[PDB]
Amino acid sequence: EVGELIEKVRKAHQETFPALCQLGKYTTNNSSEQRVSLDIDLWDKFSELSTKCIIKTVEFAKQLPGFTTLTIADQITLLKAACLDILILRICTRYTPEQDTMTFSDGLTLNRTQMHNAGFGPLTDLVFAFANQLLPLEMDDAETGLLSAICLICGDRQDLEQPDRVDMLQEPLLEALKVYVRKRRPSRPHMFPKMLMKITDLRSISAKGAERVITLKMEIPGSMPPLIQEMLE
Amino acid sequence: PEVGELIEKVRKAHQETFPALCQLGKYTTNNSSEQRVSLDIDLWDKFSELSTKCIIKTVEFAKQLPGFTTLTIADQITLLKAACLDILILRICTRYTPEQDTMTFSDGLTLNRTQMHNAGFGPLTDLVFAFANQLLPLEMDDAETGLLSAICLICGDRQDLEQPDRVDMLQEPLLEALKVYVRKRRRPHMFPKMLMKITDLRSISAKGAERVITLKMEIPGSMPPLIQEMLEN
Amino acid sequence: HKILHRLLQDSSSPVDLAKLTAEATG
Amino acid sequence: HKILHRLLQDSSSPVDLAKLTAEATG
Ligand SMILES: CC1(C)CCC(C)(C)c2cc(C(=O)Nc3ccc(C(=O)O)cc3)ccc21
Ligand SMILES: CC1(C)CCC(C)(C)c2cc(C(=O)Nc3ccc(C(=O)O)cc3)ccc21
Repeated sequence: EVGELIEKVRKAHQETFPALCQLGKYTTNNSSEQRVSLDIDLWDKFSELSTKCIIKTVEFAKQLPGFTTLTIADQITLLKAACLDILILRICTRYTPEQDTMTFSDGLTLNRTQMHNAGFGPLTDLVFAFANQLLPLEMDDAETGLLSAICLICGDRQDLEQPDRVDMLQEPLLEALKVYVRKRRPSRPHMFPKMLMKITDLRSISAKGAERVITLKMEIPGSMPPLIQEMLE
Repeated sequence: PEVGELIEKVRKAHQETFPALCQLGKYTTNNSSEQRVSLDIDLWDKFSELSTKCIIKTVEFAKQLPGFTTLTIADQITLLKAACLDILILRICTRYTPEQDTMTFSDGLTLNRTQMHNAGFGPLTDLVFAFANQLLPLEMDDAETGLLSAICLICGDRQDLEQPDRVDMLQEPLLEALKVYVRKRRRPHMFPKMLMKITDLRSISAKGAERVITLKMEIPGSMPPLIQEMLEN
Repeated sequence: HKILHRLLQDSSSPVDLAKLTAEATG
Repeated sequence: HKILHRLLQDSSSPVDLAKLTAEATG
């Protein structure tokens, strides 16, 4: 029963988020040495790639058992509130420590300075620190999918019409992750609570992400893409 | 065996620095209890004074935590500044009276939702009151409130820590103590649900850091020296 | 909301998806 | 910074804490 839930969540994450193994990297060299307020160019690709991964997050949510049984209002509410969490967790899972870079789903591989100029700004060091904090957890697709599924199906989100049903769906996910951690890494004693503590870091960063969006609007040349604008605020 | 006594040290540390709703003589005020204002100055003055004193109480609590004073002064300051709002928000939320929909400060000041808003919470009010309601089914006592306070404070994922691995060596015993304590009291999966409440808190306190900046524009003079010191970039 | 909605009520189809992606992009 | 340092590196007493409280509140 719990093995099928783990298999379902892992499958859903693999189908909507390709591993770093399959992606061919490419690198840009502009805006890579000096920090600017915003490199218009990197922002154009960055916003386009985030819009596409937001779409992948909804596909991923629709494959999680029980999510489609919630009202559409609550699904929208959960997705808007977890959007930045899952995006940041995804890009931090694609961090290459030796290069100090992050790779997007199309293969775009940016260093720290380029991440800043693309739109991260003062969030840059926060995100790169979190990506380093994930390294000792040795996370695979199942653990990354389960973490995303737990952040998304959170019964404590505001405006939830049925918080109780959402909490009912989150409990099997948490015990699935606990069981999975016990079987994968029997050496690490307290790996399960430390993974949950990483969700606390992630929710802190993405709360500061919702703040960066406000200042990004006045700096970009135009206005935010439609889907991003709907998800945030 | 260390685990059984760590619980009592953190419970005793919390009880000395935070009088429970049990031993507090409530009192109320009538001004600004019906209409929502941008900021009631009289409530803001009492609220900021009471906040400064509970910050001092948090420092006192931190100093009783096993191992906290063995960290460098720079790290102690860094941990305290990063967890200050979390512990403040957690403390006032554990003084929430559901039937009255009120919160009681350490001197007995008991405010309703509108007064909490007018005192400085502003757009945070519904977030804080929702969290205090989500704490209710947990039936928290002084040991649990102190343990989650300690866990939020002794966090080696904070930025600019000099010895993060040492901090994290101190947090793992605190996590084991809470895990054992909730197994001894008695919902059947209490331990992961309490850790998830930390994710909510941290998210709330990050939004609190933004509210501080907006508050500085709306308050008459300046922020008290200690608060301005704890909450600065 | 608007776009978000259709993504959730997706008789799903690469054509539908392509349309919502362009709308999502702008 | 200036007051948090003295509250931490503090030999306890009610008189010294009363002074730091006064500086903390302004
Ligand atoms: C809050 C801020 C700065 C402004 C608004 C947007 C642009 C939404 C954003 C997006 C992310 C993010 O993580 N985007 C990703 C884009 C592509 C992939 C992938 O290809 O796997 C993964 C993640 C982080 C911060 C922000
Ligand atoms: C972020 C925001 C709005 C602006 C800056 C300050 C004023 C620091 C603040 C303080 C709290 C808070 O919880 N203060 C408490 C005051 C007294 C007691 C007690 O007596 O136990 C407990 C808590 C919440 C939000 C904020």
